[PDB]
Order: sequence, then C-alpha cells, then structure tokens
Amino acid sequence: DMNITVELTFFEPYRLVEWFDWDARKKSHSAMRGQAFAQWTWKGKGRTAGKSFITGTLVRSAVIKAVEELLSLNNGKWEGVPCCNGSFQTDESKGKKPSFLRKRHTLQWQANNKNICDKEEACPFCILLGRFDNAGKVHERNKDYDIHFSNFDLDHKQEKNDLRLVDIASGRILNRVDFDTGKAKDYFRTWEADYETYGTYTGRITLRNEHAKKLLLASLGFVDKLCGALCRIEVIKSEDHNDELRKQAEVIVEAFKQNDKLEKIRILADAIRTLRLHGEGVIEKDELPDGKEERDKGHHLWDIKVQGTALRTKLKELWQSNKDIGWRKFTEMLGSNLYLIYKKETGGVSTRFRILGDTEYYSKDSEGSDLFIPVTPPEGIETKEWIIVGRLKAATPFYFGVQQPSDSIPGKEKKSEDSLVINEHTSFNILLDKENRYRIPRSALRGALRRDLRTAFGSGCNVSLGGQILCNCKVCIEMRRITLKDSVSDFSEPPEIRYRIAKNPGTATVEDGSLFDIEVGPEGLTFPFVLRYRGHKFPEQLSSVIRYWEENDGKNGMAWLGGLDSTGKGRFALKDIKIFEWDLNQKINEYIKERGMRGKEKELLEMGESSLPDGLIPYKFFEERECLFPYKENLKPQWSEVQYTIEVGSPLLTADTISALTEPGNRDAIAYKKRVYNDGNNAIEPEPRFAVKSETHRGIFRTAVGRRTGDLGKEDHEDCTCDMCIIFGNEHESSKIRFEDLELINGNEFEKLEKHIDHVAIDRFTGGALDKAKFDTYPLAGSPKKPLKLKGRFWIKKGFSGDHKLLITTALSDIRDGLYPLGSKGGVGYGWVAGISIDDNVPDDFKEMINGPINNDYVHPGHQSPKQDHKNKNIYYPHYFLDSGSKVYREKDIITHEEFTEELLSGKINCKLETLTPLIIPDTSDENGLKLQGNKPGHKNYKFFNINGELMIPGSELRGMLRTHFEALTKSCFAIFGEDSTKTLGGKLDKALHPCTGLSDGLCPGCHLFGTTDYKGRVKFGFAKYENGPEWLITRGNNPERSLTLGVLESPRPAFSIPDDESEIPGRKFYLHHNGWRIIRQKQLEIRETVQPERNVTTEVMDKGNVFSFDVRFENLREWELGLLLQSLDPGKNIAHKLGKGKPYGFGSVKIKIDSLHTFKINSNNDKIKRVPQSDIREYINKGYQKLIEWSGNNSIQKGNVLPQWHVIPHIDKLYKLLWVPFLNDSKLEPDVRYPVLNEESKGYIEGSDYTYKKLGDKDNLPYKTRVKGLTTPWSPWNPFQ
Amino acid sequence: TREDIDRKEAERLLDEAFNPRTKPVDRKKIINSALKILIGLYKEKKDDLTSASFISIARAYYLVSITILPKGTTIPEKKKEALRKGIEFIDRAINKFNGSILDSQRAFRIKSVLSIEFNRIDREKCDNIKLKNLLNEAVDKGCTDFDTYEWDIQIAIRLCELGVDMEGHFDNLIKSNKANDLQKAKAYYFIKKDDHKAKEHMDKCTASLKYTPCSHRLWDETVGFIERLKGDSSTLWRDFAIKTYRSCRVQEKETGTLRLRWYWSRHRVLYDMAFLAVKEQADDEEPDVNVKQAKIKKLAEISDSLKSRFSLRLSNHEFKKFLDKCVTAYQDGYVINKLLELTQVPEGWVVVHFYLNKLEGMGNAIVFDKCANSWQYKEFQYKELFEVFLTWQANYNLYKENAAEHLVTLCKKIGETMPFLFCDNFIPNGKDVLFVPHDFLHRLPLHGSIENKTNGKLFLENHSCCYLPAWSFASETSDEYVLLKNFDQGHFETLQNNQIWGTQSVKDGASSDDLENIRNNPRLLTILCHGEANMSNPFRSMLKLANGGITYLEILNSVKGLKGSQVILGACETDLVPPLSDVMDEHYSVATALLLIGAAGVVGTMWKVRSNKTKSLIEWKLENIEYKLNEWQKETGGAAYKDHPPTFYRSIAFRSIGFP
RNA sequence: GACUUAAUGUCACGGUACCCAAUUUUCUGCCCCG
RNA sequence: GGGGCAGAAAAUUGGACGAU
Ligand SMILES: [Zn+2]
Ligand SMILES: [Zn+2]
Ligand SMILES: [Zn+2]
Ligand SMILES: [Zn+2]
Repeated sequence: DMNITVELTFFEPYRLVEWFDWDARKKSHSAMRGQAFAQWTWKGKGRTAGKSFITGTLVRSAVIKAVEELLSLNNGKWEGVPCCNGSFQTDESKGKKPSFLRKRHTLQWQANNKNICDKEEACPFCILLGRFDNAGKVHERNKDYDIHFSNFDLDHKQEKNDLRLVDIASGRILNRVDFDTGKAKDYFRTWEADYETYGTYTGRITLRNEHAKKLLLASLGFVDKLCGALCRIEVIKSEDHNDELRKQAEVIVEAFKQNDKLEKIRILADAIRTLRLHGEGVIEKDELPDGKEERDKGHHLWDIKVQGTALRTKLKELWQSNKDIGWRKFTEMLGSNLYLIYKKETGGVSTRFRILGDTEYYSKDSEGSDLFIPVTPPEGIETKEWIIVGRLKAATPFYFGVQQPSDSIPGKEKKSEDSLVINEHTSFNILLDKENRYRIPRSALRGALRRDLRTAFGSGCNVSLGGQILCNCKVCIEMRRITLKDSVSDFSEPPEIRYRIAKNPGTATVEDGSLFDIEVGPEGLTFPFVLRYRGHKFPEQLSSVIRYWEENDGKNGMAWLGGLDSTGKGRFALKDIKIFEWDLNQKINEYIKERGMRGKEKELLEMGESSLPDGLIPYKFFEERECLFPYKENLKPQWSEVQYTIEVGSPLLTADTISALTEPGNRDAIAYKKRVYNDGNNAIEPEPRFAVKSETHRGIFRTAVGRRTGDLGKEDHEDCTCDMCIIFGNEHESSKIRFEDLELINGNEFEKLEKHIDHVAIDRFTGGALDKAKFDTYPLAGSPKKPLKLKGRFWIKKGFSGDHKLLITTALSDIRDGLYPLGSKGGVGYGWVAGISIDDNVPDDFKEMINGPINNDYVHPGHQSPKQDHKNKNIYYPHYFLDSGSKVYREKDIITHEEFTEELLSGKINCKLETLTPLIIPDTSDENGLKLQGNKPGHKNYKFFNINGELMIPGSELRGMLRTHFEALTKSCFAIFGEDSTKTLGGKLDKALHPCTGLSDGLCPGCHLFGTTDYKGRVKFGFAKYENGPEWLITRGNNPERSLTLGVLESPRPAFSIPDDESEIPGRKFYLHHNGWRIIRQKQLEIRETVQPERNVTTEVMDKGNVFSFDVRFENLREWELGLLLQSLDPGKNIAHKLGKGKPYGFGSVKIKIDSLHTFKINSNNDKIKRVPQSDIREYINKGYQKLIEWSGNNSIQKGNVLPQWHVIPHIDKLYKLLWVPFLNDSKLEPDVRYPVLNEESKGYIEGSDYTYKKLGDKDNLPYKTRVKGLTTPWSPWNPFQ
Repeated sequence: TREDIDRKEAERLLDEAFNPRTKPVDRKKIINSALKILIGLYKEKKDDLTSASFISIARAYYLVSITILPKGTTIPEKKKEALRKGIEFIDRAINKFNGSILDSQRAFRIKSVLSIEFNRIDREKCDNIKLKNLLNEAVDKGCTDFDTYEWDIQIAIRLCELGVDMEGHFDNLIKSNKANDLQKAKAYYFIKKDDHKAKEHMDKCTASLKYTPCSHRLWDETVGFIERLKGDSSTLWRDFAIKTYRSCRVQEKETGTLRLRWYWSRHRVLYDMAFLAVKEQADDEEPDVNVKQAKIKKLAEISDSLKSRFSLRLSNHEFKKFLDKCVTAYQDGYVINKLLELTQVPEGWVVVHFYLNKLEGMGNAIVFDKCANSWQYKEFQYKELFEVFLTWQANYNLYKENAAEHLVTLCKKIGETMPFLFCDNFIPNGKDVLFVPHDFLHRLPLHGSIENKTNGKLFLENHSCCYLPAWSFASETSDEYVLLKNFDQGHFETLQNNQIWGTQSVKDGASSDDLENIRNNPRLLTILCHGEANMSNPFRSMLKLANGGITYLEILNSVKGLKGSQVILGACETDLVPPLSDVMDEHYSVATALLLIGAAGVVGTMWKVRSNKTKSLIEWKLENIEYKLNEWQKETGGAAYKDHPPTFYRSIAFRSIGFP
C-alpha cells in the first residue's frame, strides 16, 4: 500500500449531468443519457450553486479498458508475467448484476498463465479487476478493498461562495442530421464546462498490493477520452447596470415618442448593435456621421433632442457612466434593451411558439438481452497510432448556429411543456467561447467527417440510438477509431450582421413578415485541426477524405462543415498537413512516458523534424490524390464548380441602410462591403472589398427558374416533386445547388470608384420638388465604356438530369441578356447586366451547352393665336395647366409577376434621343466642378452628368418624364401630390384623383404600368448614352467657354394658380417650347453683375443636334398598353418632350425617335428574338387608340383600320397643343415666352407694355375666373389678353 | 354582443372534422388549420385566455393524436408530444375555472381520454394508480351519458378493466348504440362475468374484423384483450386467438406492400399467440391419433404464414420507381408519390420448419416425413446460440480469416443446442433434408453441425441439405452451359478451353448487359465475379460485374431469361446480410433475388471463398449435373475441423438454395 | 472527510441545430409672385 | 427684395409532408 494520488487535467470542454443516485436516474432521461459525464450536485436550497465531481466507477472503467488494450498489444505478457482473460460476466440468479452493463467488444487473448486465479494467487489483471476481494456490490468499509477508486474533486481558487453553476458550464443543443434529406430529425441538450480554470480534479486510488503496481501505473497514462474530453492523469509526490441601461432606454423611448418618431428606434437599436464593430473612438472624438452642411437640424437620427440635449451627448454620458463593463457589452445591452422596450411599446413580444415539432429524443430499453462478445486478434498484425496535425482556413464566411442566450442558461434550460419563449434582438446567433473567440465544435467536425466517410465508402447506416449490439458497418467501424479535438481561433473581434428578406412572387415586392439577420464570421480565419487514428492499417477512404479537404495549387479545399451551406457558408480548406506515426507494439513505453501528444499538438506542429521526440517518426507512405480509388470515383465527382465573371455597365447598388448611419458622409444608401481576415497581418484589412451577397445570387437564379417553369405560382409544395423543389430544395430537403458571393475583382483600375447620385420627387400640380421628398444614392460607378467585373461560382451536386442542366443554362443565359438586374432601383437603370464570360475550367457539357427607321408621320395643326400673328408682338405664359375632370379607371385584377403569360408579350425597345434646344443636366456630386469659387465665393459650378469621364443621362429623369406624359395621356391619378397647407391642398383635389393606396380598390393605368409602392412596375429604363453631335455650346465672354450663367429660379407659388377657395385645382403643369435661351445667352454680362453671386448657378450647357441612345425593357404587357407606350415615346412630328433644368426658359426640349423594338416569347420552346415590323406597330397604336376611344365613353369614330386622329379626344387635343413645337419644319415662327418681372422700374422691363403683376392681379381688371380661364387654355396670349 | 376574441370558428371546424362525413386523406390539413388558429389566439393572449379556448386546444390535440397511426414497431414521437401538450393544457384549464357544469364535464372527459391514451402508449409516466384515481374522479363528476358520446363508452370500459365494480351502469351501457362489439364483450366479461354472451359478441367482432385494415385501434384492442385473457388463465382465448389470426391472414392478403412493411409488421404478437393456442392442444390428454397430426400441420401452416411475405410481392420504369420507393422505405424515409400444400414433397425428402417463439423465448422445429406420412415437433433454446453467432459475426467482420475457431465453436454450439438433428426417429438416416429457418437461423450454416460426441461427425457426411427461405418459393429447358467471368487475377486458364458452351459465354470482361439480354433459359449459368456484400442497405449487395452493373435491383428488373435455370456463382453471395434481420422475417440476398426471377437452383457462398474451391466446384459440377454438393464437400476435406480449421472454414461456405 | 460514487461488465469520440426565403417597392436635382 | 426640400410610406420574421 502506497496511497498514490492522481490529479486529472482536461484539455477540452467536458460535459455535466445532474446527479441522481440510482432510482431517480430511471425517471429523468437526461441523467440516463449522461452516465459517463461529470456529475453536479446542489449545495443549499434555491438551485443557485453547488459542487462538481467525477465518480470513481467511471475512472475504474477507463482504467479497465486501458489495461485491456495494453495487454492486447503484448499478448497478455506485460513485463514478463502472464495474465488471464478475466470474467466480465455475472449470473443474475447467484448474486446481483452490476449497476452498469457492457455492450462493447471485450478483447481476449490466449490463457498463458497455466493456472486458475483465486484469492491465494492471481495475475495483476485479476487484482486490478477486484475479482477476488472481501468487498463486493455493497460498501461497508474501505479496508477490504484490494483496489479502490475514490471520488475526484474539483480544484478552484475563489471560495467566497460556491461554484455557482452559471459560470462553470453553459448549455447548448446538439443535433442529428439525416443523410438523404439534410434536415434534422431530433435534438438533445447537454451542458458543457470550460477547461481553462475549472478543469482540474484530484483523488486517491489506495491500492493495497505491489504486484500490479507496475501495470496500474502504466495504465494511467494510456486513457485519453474520459468524460467526453481529452485528458491526462499523472501522479504527484452585475445586473444593476442592466437596470440603469433599462431606465435610460426608457427615457430615450419617451423622448423619441414625444416627436412622433417611434418607429425609428428599431433602426437606432440596429445601429447601436452595429457600433460594436467600431472602437470607443467612434463616440470619443465624435466620429459619428453629421448632418448636411448649413442645415438647421443635423442628422435625422443622431441629432434628435432627448431631454433637451442631443443623442450623441446622451450616448457619450451613458458610455462614460458605464465604462467599467466594457464597450462590446455596453453596446449589446443598449441595443437589446432598446429593442425590448420598443417591442413592449408596440404591443407584442413575438412569442414564436411551435406546434407538433421540437422533438427531443434520447436513446432509450436495456433491461434484458445482455451479451458478451469476445474479439481475439491474431498473433500477427501490429497496431499503430497515427496523428494528423494541420490548420483549417475558411474560404467563405462560416456559420455555426446556437440557440438564443436565454435558453442556454444551465440551471433553467426548460421548465415544462407549453413555455412560450421570447425572441431576442438577433434571430440567428453564432458560437463563441467565454473569451468571445470563434469555435468549431467537435460535434460538427465529427458529423462532417462521418458524412464524408459515408460518401467515400459509398454505403453506410443512419446512426441508431439505444442499440443493443454495436454496429458492424464500415462507417461506424472506422469512426470508432477516430479521435478529434476542439478548435479555437486567436480572433475575438465581433461578428458581422447579414440581412435577408423574401419577395412575394405575385407583386414582386417584399413579403409581409420576412426580415431577419444572421451573424457570420470572417473569411481567412485559421483553426487548429488534430486527428488521431488507432488501428492496424491506415484506411484508404480516410486518406481520400483528407486529400478531399486539402487545398493546394490548382485544387480548392472542400470541407462543408457548419450551417447555411446553401448560401455558400461554411466551406473550409485544410493546409499544412503533417502525418506522424506511433509504433504501439515495440515503442509502448515511450508512448507512456509522454501521454501521446495530448495538449501540446501546437508545439508538435511548429517544431521541425530534428527535435522530434523519440518514438515518433514521419509517415512517408501517405498516398497522392490520383492514386486513391475512393477519391476521383466517389468523392471528387460529387460537387462540380461553375464560375464566371459578370460585367455590369450600370451603377450597381446593394444598399445596407445600417452601415450608412455609422460612417461619415451623411448618405442614405451605401454599397455592400465585406471584411476578410488576413493571415500574414493579423489585422482585418486596410480597406474592405465590395461584393454582392450570395443570397441575391440564389434568389435571382431561383426566381429565374421559377418564372421559366411556372412552379413559382403554385399555392402549395406539399408532396411536391417539381423543378424548383428538386434543384433548390424546400422545408423538407436540402438544396442541390450551392451559391457563393460575387466579389469585385477590378476595383484597382477605377479612380473615384463610387459615384454620388441625387434624386427628387416632382409635384404634378406645383411642378416643383415635394416636401421632404429628396434623397441621394451612392452606388459603384458603372459605365458602358468601363464596366464592373464580378467573379462568382456555384456548385452542382452529382445526379442532375439533362432537363435540370437545361434549366440552369437557360437561367444563366436569361441572366446574360439582361432581364434580371442586380441590386436595387432596377427600374431606372441600376445594376444592369451587359454580358457574362465563362472561363475554360467549367465542365465540358456546361461549356458546350451555354454556347429601317420607324416614323409616325403624324402632324398637328397647333394653335392659331401664334400662327396668324406670325411676325412679333405676342407674349405667352411659360407654363399652362391641363384639366381632366373626375373620371379615373381602376383595374381590379392585376397582371402578376409570377410567370410570363401566353397572351401577353415582352421585349425591348431601342430608342434614340436627339435634342431640339440646348440641354442642361447637372452633376451635383461636387458643388464646384469648374473651380469658380476661388474668385467668387458662394457660387455653384456644375458639370454635365458623367460617369468615368463620358456624358450620360440618368434613367430616372427619362422614366419620370415618360411617366408624366403617360399619366396625362391615359387620364390617371396624381401619383405625386402634396397634401399640405395653402381647407388644405388635398381637400381641393377630387377624391377619385387621389394617389392609389393599396391594391383593394385597383390600380390606375399610370400606376399599373410604371408601378406603385406595393406593386413593382413592368417597364425598366436604362441610362442614355451619348454618340454624336456638336458639343459644349460656345459663348465668348465667359471664363469657361462652354458654361452659361442662369437667372434666379424661385419656388412655385400655387396662390397665383388657385385664387380664393371658390375656385378648383387646375391640374397638371406643363411647360411650352420656345427658343428663349438666347435671351439668357445675350445678357450674361448683365446677369453676372446685377444678380448677387448667391442665387444663380453656372453649368456646362450642351448644344442642339446631339443624339443620345437609351433602351426600354418591358415584360408581361398587354397590346393596348404597349401601343400607348409607343405613342408616348413619340407622338409624331412637330411634337416633342421637355427634360432638364431651365424648362421655363426653354432649355430642355428633346425629341425621342424609336429605332427598333424586339419581342421575345417564353412559353415557346426556349426563346426567340423577333423584329416586329411596322405593320404590327401600327396595329398596336390602332389598338391603343381604340382603347382610348372606349375610355372616352362614346364611339365617335366607327371601327376601322385608318391612321388615328388624336385631336378628336379633347384632353389629348389639349395635351398635343401643349407639346407642339412651332419652329421645327422650316417655320419662321419665333414666339416670345417670358414672365412679368415684378413691377415697373425693375430689371428686364419691357418699358411700355404694362406687362406687370401690379396690373395683372389687382382684381380690378382681369378677374379671378378670367385668370384661371387664361391659365387653363394653352397658348393664350397674355399681354394682349385674349 | 360578440367577444372580439372568439373560438367558435375552431369549435365548428373540429365538430365538422369529428363526424365520419369527411375524407380520411383531407382530415389532417383542416384540423392543422384549426390548431394554428387556436395557437395564434393563445399567443395573442398569453395567460388571460379563457378556459373554453384551452378546452378546444386540448380537444384538437387529442384528435391530432388519434389521427396518427403507430407505424412499425416504434411509435412516432409526435403522438406522445401531442398527448403531453394536451394533458398540460387540460391541467392548466382545470386549475383555474370560470364555473360551469358542461364545461367541467367536457374538461374532465378530455383529460380522461388523454390519460387513457397516454397510459395505453406507455405505463411508466402514467401508472395505473394515477389513471384509476383520475378516472374515478371523472366518473364521480357525472359523465355517464352513454347514449351521446363514445368517450364515456371508453371511460366505462377502462373502468371495468381497471378493477372497480360498475354493476349499475351496465343496462344503459348495453342499451347504447355507439359502443362496438368488443366493448360489449368486455362489459359482459367484466360485469356479468358470463362466458356465452361475451363469446358471441366478440365472435361477431372478429367476423367483422376481416375488412378492417391493419391500422385501426381495433387490432390493438383485440391483442390487449386476448393477452389479458391469457394472463388470467382463462379457458376462452385459444379459439378466439385462432379466429383473429384467420382474420389477420385474410386482411394480410388484401394490403399494399409499403403498408405490409409498416403496419402489418406489428402483428407478430398475434401470429405468436395463435401459435401458442394451437400448441396448447395436442398435449398429454389423448385424443385420436389423426388430430395430433392435423394440429401439427396447422402449427406448420401458421409458422409458414409469418415467413418472407415482402419478397413474395417481388411498363419498365414503373417497376423501377416502385423498387426505389421500396428501398427508400426500408431506411425509414419518405415515399413521396396456385400454392403448393405442405404435403406435396418428392418421395425420399424430409422438410423441417423452424419457428422462433418470441413470446416464451423458445424455438420450435416441425418435421414432415413423406414415406411415413408423419408429423413431429420438438423444442429448444436459442439464446446462447445467438450469442455465439454474434461473436462469430463480429470476429469475421474484423479478421475474415482467423475466425475459423469461432466457426468451429458455432458449429459445436449448434450441435449442442439441437440434438434432434441426429436422432433416428426425428430425421431418418440416409435421407434428404430441407430447411426453412426463421429470423436468425438463415445465417447459421445448418449443414455444418457437429454432434456432441468423442469425435463428432458433420451433418453433410450422412444427409444432403437444401435451403429455402419459405415454402411459398416452391413450385410444381435448354442445354446451354453459359458462363460469365470477370476475374482479373487469372488462374482460370484451364477452364475457358472447354467446348461444352457456345455463342453465349462471355469469357472475359462480363458486364451487366451480357446478362440482361439472355433469353434462351440456360440449363446452367456460371458467374465468377467478386462479391463485396453490403451490410447496411442490403438492397444493393453490389454484385461486381465489369461496369459495376447488376447489384440487387437490376436482378429483379433487368433480367427475365433465367426461368428454370441452375446458377452456380463464386462470390460472397447468399449471406453477410445484417445479423439483426428486420422488423419482419425477410431474407435480402441476390441469391434470393435470382430465386425470385424464376431460377430453379442457386449455389451461393456464405462468406469469402478462394479461387481454388470455386474452380474445383465448377469443374466437378459439369462432369454430371446430377451429383449434389454433399459428396463434393465430403471429399474436399470438410471433415478436418479438428486438425486444420481453415480448410473446414473454406469448405463449408458453399450452400444450395434450390428445392427441386 | 460527509455532502459524492460502488467494484467479476459504462461504444455517448453512438447524434453537424440542421432545412426553406432577392434589403427590396414607388419618385425628373427640379423649381417665380408678395 | 427674397430660397426652400434634403428623406417619406410599409416589411423587423414566418414555417418546417409520417402514411385508411
Ligand atoms: Zn486472472
Ligand atoms: Zn453503422
Ligand atoms: Zn415544388
Ligand atoms: Zn394611380
């Protein structure tokens, strides 16, 4: 008897199970499951704190297995003394069965002891087994135990209180995934305890013999897996801050609510959560985004007065008061508290209860059928141990899902059934350590290895729980010899947040209730990887899988471990593979001296081969890739990659709307950015790289296939075996195709890679900018002469038929021609695809599979007032009004976006825009594009709108001008209207003319075509490109020879249009056509002096005769709507449009000429491009005219096929009089169209024409009704009034 | 005057779903919608919800539990979870009450029926004492209106089963119309305690069971009733178990294949109780001699009906789709959308029917002798035999060549546990024996048994043995000796030079299409491919031809030109099936697949064999086809188990499967 | 040395929190009378 | 004699086939 003391050290997070002695174990399944785990006991009432220990029976079983395996190697001849086989068998009638029964395969050898073991003399194996002793099955005294195993107690430093289970262990949910569906079937919860601090246990053996000491001591260093973690045994000689943050969040909520801006606090909480990535400097030195320059109020979110003071100052004081708890914790707590208070104020907590699911199945049923199966290896083949060390790198943002940090609490993980849960701030969470470090759990790695081995073998079994006899299939046999280790990185920065939505296939808008965020980790992160195999020979399938996970030059690693694999999240590459070999037959003493290599694997990886410990030798027989039969036959042909580069010739934009509120610039939408971790430099990146999320890729492909095949419109997918449910998966099957991100690869060849583009909504009545209806866009600079190249790949699983490959190729081709744009604002020319290019690395089957002008000749008679008075002396008003009285047509049924209908048609129109008068379109990105502010401070200098150095017209202006023309043409509602004070302006308007709200009452022709807030439009416009002409209208006398200085442009005043409340709103406002820009041209020397250099602007001015080319794409259109759109594009000769700045001065006249129109039809075989000659076009305008006549209410013109006379309908006639150009077809008509200035003795006076507002609106002459009559009637003379 | 939060829509929906005027297929979606409405209402108001909504939720959960059937031998977890949620909701509703009579009666009714279902499914969580107390309290509350709801019928029947006396409610229980015949029989047996009216009523119930599919609760109720009657040492269960077995067979003849795999497999207890019923007659009391043989013939017949029925059920792509559905159903996946009598045996033949009595833990062996026209039976144990078989399988799956000692030990154990295989009276000497084993004896080689003597003798040295998975495989042309070989190693250059074949033998590189197009019905087909049997998913078995073709399903589909043929194949073919057989007695080897397509006899190997043994067998076979396998095995050296275990191990692996 | 094990028998390294979902829909950087 | 607008309206999670 020597009283040896054994101290136990862990190196992996071990598991905890609550203690029940022997009878309460049968009642709770958690205790029955965790028989081989550490046990936790409560000390004191309240379920607050207790103690942890490991039972001596588990250590005894581990030691017994150790001696069994050790004696199996030496044929039961350990250090020269024979050993017998043992018994491992108990008769139930003569004596009581042991508390634990055995199910594994007992290793047995030949009985070479030539004697029978009894109390008098026995082998050391019998002495360790306790086979012949005075004590058994009952504990009375400790003196009779020849061998003993006392309980092991934890060692802890702080002992002011008890262990307080909360900080020692953290609960989590493990899973079981079915092989052929990829979805979970059942889950179970276990407690995991850290090893850095509470990972030491101590106990005593108290052996009362010296014959078996040499075997017991050697067996101690052989046990590796105990309590679910690697180990070695050797002998020895503040919720108050939460309350305060809650009160401050409450006062912030009250202050936000007092300003009727309650809904903004959700975005505020999201921004607070986002600020966790930036350091404390973002709040210390005031780096938060500021408001616009010279504006009274600052930021719409960060400059809201909370209890008088600004939000930034309140946040500063809050951080200064809670500096002790840290920055990350403060930000997370503030965000969570704000979200909870906002939800409580809204009226819901989003309980999210589950019905008929959430199965928690534990392995249960071992009362009988006990067997003892001996396994006797021959006297030949040796047993050797292989250790594999390497590093795992993430080629894509990984994701390891865990439950919310409210159900992860150790002691109260689950109370009872029907327990409604509370959704936290973040729906999807990531796995982190107690030091906030990323972790790859052993369970996920082991499951991935199991699945890969099952695939490599070509056959396998689903894991059976509670089986009486061990599985004898190849996968289980090979997995029983594999030991893995947990991996923890050296990176502790906070994870990113990725947002996802869903789109309704019918209205092509967002789905009601689909908005969530996922936490993802950075790419390029490094994790350790240790594998151990103990067997006779190294399997070829395991080596094939190892080569399959490896990444080298020319081959990419493929280790799909983690979650969200459909969106390409969780692909890993394993590098720096070094395989060493342990000889366990002749070098067992050295394997005992150093306990394998446990806990020092990193050192083994780093050191060279010269300082290798004795006994370990490099393994030089590892096979290459092409020499393995499991590989390249079962593993390599599983996933096939298809990568390509997409060229975008448009300003692609992928908004985030959350990083914009944390970065300087004061911009609403900023393009998406990613952070990638670098290995050589342990920082992230000097500059983030722009990319497009893989979710958009997957959605685009899925919707393309769905609209191709029409399965997107099915109301259900129960028992579905359609194309979409097979290629893309559903809620019961995993997707067969996996998508990755689209990264930008040519960003180093762009200067000012991103462009600033502003936008505005124009009122239909006032003709000016609407109140609080201005915003800006900050996309990437995309141009036809210099496009953006985005490289991305998707993976295809083995087993695809010809039809599915056909579908994928057709979807790729339909992406190529430009039907589905990328990003937002696709209807105005954002993110349009010019073409795709496939490199020479895709599968050969895929590569071989992928490969007269129109004239209207319509003339308009025009007004007679300027025609007869052809010489001079007539002044007209710059703008007139059009009045359509009350009737608006509402279309009850709505053309869906779900499929391409067989009766409707779709296609593209190529149009040419040529100017009649010089054009002005400013590039408002910079305020001084010509550098004239040095001499004259406060002056605004603008250049023409350009991207990457070429002139280009934005598509939003064209869309708006065509929308206004179509709305006036089809007698539809006022899409943009300002309901404010001068009753109010909204009361004057007729109720039927109010803007469309909701789809219940229908959609007017203007809103049904161009689109509304809950129905995406069917017409998409593109950016106009310049080709030819004379540019830069030259004026001698200006510092720049190509610039014009305009006059004062003041806000529109409705008071002149509508007199006192007995009157009625006139309607839309339109501007005339006149060459009035020469008046501004000839008095530059007077306008630059008499006008203060603060109320006028100077811009680059184009010239007449310049041609622009733009295209219009449309889908799912009827015939009459297309005819009406064609007529709106061009109404014939001597009728044009107005577009640009200076319309009142005659500075925006443009003529649109239709060049070609292509119609393509999809319910045909595959597709086809047509030309649609002039006959079909003329038929389409005829159909549109018939539709307009039917809308008129009376059949004035009988049915027939003749050239349509548009001047029969009164409102069409007025509109065409309003857009009639009087100087096109060699006519000497030069009308004068200007404003009265203010009074007499004013600059610009005519001096003798009494054309002043004093004599015009004095109510003495020219009464109110006559004034409105003159304003309504187009082309009515004013100075010689009627 | 209507509450803003009402549950009448769900109550109407459940009421409509209750009556049998709705399609069984459409019953689940509508009740799921009602449950969704109720759960949304509960989520809207967390703890201020009224008791009636809780009652409706519990009712919906009880119905959703009853609309789930116990497939296979393991009950799905969704039924148990639904019952647990329903009982929790009913307890919450009971704890706080608004105060009513009908509401309380309905709440206690739902709680009682949920508790009865929970106890029937498992007795550990809801023991008999708590169920008795709850049900006694419910019957105290006054739910005795037997003419309106059948839940009261169930409460009364379970109350009678549990032990209390209900002599008062008997007349109104019998006068009720909702009760069925089994409940009437239970009431007559547990109240009046008479054996005539109960006999007649449950006899009519059994006669009405011939059309009920094998998914209703009625089968389980009959099984439980007969089990309890057996437990009380009654003299009234033997005949009724016999008739319910007859009804089970009749319904078995009119069921689908996937339903045969899922729902029919849980009637092994019924097929066992009827086996015991017949075995209880033909006993120490002495009736006429002929009734002894008639009873034993009936015992053999019932033991035969539990044999491989899935394989008996076996334009081209429909069969492939059905086979894919079957194989995906074997792994518990989703499946989304003229008989020979037992006496007709050739003269000089003895047939042995094996049946493993699982209820009593015993084994039965029934023997028919044609020359004597006699029937005999004997009993034995199979626990230690199973243990030794598992030990041999585990050792062989890891070493595959040094487990010969375990094979010898297994043969000795078979000889020890079955001493009647060498008795003069049981199996006559110099006779031919046929084996129809059961549920784990297919894997044991019964032609290698050694008697427990000083120097034991093998079973082959005196008897010639043949194998047959079931008696349903027994039934009741050309002379081409076609050959197919894909041995890359060589060592068969002395065999291909024979001119006994022609125009059909693929000497080298034989592939699947060389076997698919065979249409001459050859007299002898020889295949020399590699075996590579599959343990998990035995539906492949991977018969390795050149292109990796016919594994196991192409045999059942792609070959139709081997009817009446004799096929000898050298490869690991007829065994290495999983030790744990299945939820039902089935044999899945490509030898059985070849027997299924129309082949007469198949010679397969129990495990890995050498090239020399196969070459010797194929050379010794074509000399004269009328020689059996026993003489070749005896002359090869199979009697050398004591001195050289490996040669005995190599010699025994061959087995004959064809009954002529 | 209790709380805290039973000794001729502990495969829990027997179980990937897995599957489904386009940050997207509408909008001319435009504009004169107290 | 004089400058306004500089974001507004919604979505902030739903569901997850087991056999008449
Ligand atoms: Zn011993
Ligand atoms: Zn297995
Ligand atoms: Zn589908
Ligand atoms: Zn409208």
